[PDB]
Amino acid sequence: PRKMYSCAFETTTKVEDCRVWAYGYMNIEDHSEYKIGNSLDEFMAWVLKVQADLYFHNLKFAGAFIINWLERNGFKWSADGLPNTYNTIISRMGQWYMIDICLGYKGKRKIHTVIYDSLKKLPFPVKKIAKDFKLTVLKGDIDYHKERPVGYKITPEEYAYIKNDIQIIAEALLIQFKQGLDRMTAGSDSLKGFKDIITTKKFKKVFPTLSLGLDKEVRYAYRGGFTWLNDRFKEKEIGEGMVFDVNSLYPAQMYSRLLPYGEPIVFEGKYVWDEDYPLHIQHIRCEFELKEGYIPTIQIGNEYLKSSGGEIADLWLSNVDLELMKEHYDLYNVEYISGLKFKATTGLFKDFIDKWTYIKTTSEGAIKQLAKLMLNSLYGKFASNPDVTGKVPYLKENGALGFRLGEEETKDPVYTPMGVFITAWARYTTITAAQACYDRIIYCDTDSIHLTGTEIPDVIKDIVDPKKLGYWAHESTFKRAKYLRQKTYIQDIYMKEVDGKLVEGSPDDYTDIKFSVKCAGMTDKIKKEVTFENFKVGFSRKMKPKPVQVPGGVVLVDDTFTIK
DNA sequence: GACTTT
DNA sequence: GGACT
DNA sequence: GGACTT
Repeated sequence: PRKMYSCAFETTTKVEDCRVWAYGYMNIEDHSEYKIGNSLDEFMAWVLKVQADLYFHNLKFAGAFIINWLERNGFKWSADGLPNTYNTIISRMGQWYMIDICLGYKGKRKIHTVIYDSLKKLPFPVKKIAKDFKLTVLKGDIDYHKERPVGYKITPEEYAYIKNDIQIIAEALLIQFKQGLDRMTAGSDSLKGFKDIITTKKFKKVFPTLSLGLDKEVRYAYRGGFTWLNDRFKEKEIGEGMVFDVNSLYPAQMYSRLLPYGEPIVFEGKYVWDEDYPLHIQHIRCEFELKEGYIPTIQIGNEYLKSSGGEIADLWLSNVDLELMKEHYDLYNVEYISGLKFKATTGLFKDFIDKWTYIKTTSEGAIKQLAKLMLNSLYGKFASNPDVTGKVPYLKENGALGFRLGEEETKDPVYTPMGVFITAWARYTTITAAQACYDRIIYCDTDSIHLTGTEIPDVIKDIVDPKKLGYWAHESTFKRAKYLRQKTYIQDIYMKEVDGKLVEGSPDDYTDIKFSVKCAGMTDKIKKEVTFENFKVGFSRKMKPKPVQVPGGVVLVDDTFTIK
């Protein structure tokens, strides 16, 4: 069958002169077959002849260079696999999955080279993959901005970095493929594995294909994690506190919660209790005002709302979310419009989760990471959007890539109600624990609650455990902290030296402090600049790479990052 | 609701 | 915090 | 065909 290669480019960083200055490829099955060179023309000649499957890490980047070349070297876009054309899978939202370059046919053979994104398989930076998969990695980075003219001679040091980059991804992908995880994406692998375990026969019976109209209604109720900063603590210096984190939040909901299956039944007005269809999604219009003493749960944000402010809220809510809302808010002018009710059961994920949890628990390094990936990448596939209308590349007048929305396309839904309820139960888990600890609650993010003080609250003692699925682990304790916004905080965390290594400590048992920085969108280089003294709204650094399409490819231009 | 790449 | 060219 | 979320 087809050979597989791990590939990379190094590129120049001038908007007026953007080009590949190095390429590397390495056979994923035979890491001894590899080549590094300084010509995209040379690389692409190989691409056209190799009739293989190629992988770049973060194809959205390298892919720009490839398409720029194709468009200048006699290839046009086609969905239909015509000779001397290329097809793509680029989503509406700009996720890159595939470039398929068609040469035509020779004798019986379809001649093509397919290029995939290894980031879809291994959703971490290369450096993190090497660390977690226990693979050899060289310290440091290439000097990105060094002056490199056309034909620039690659140094031994640059060559070694490029070889290491492609070999890390080759090693990681080979391990993944040897486990049987050889579909296009981590989520696709997870879903296939789940079907293997429950059987396709059962899957089809219990997760029937919903009409596009019904799927759209269900999807209105699909929301993600609960992330919230208590205004009481916004931009304030905090003393001691502690963090609890659920042990495997989403798998825990899948393992034990009542979850929907089967063909829904539509109803008008307000849901009437049906023990046989005990879960529902309710379309409701209302105004609302948060009750004193309660955490807000309605996001229409980023922020969770205290009030509808005279704008009528038009919501589709799972019963889990609806009951939270009714408890946390006073509701006014309520109109129950319509909804959908579902059969439900526990246990649909037991065997899958048991299998991969065992592998996780009994394995190390690479295989352990893959078990985590299988467990973590399943729920999201249930709410896959049946609208798969994509984006088509083209060369703009200036010679840079532009993208147009392509032809309308739909596919079958998977089973969106399952996604709606998995995330609803996850939110319920976190919101209810935070609410129980209302007097001390600082911040929530998805599976974690942060409290003032250092003693475990009595009200959650019985649901705290360092390891047990779905319980809250006491993750850390801090000496001081500062929270500016959602996903934007720092902590001085108590640590202790054990066996010559630093691990989480406590106020009564610490040796040192770990200074921890969390800020969404902040790069690691910018994180190095942060201190307790300078961490405030208005903190700014012109150090955030932003991708710009230019003639030849993409330049990552350093842009201003500001805490707003 | 992306999350990485030079 | 906020990309989706 | 493929393709977690918008």
